[PDB]
Amino acid sequence: PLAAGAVILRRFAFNAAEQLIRDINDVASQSPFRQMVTPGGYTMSVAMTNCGHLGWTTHRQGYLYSPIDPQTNKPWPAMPQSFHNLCQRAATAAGYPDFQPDACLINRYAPGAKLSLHQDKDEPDLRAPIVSVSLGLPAIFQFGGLKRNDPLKRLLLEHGDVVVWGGESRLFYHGIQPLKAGFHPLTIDCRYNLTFRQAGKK
Ligand SMILES: O=C(O)CNC(=O)c1nc(Nc2ccc([N+](=O)O)cc2)ccc1O
Ligand SMILES: [Mn+2]
Repeated sequence: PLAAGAVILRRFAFNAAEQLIRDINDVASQSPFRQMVTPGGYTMSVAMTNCGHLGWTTHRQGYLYSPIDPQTNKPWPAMPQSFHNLCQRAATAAGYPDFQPDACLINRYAPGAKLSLHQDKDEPDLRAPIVSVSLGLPAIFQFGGLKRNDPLKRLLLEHGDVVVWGGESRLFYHGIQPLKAGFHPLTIDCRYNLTFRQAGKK
């Protein structure tokens, strides 16, 4: 496999994409996209929001999941039906039928935006996968291994592609390289990536 434990489902969300994007716009009308500030003081080039009971955010110079959007002081918007259903279909196809995400981080990449190499280790049970849905412009996803200096591999993620990051791949260092500018008929000029997470304690 390209990444042990990962299940790549190319175009899995292609048919759902128009509805997914409508729902991104609805979520963002309530909890707007914002460029968060990292613990080191840098404003991220990616802009994010969340839906579900919990949302991933900066708070007090750390990362955590919160039931309240610090920008609005209101709950994050509820998980849209289209999100819930797509995630469950993908996770079930990939062999995680009990995956029940309570958070969905919505990440908007403008041209030039990137995500530096990192791990997602803020979740309480790292045996639960993360389901990652790409929409719009294509991006190069890089990933290594469990160690920061493991050799990097790269793959293009295109509109509609879903990856279920389970098993070992759940813990790999990964990132997204600077987004090339272009046109997409449904997102116009950007990429969105949805990452579904089980963030609450059992
Ligand atoms: O776009 C894709 O294809 C994949 N997207 C992600 O892997 C993704 N991951 C996030 N995770 C973070 C965890 C820690 C962190 N840090 O410590 O600085 C920065 C980020 C946050 C948003 C994401 O869209
Ligand atoms: Mn990540």
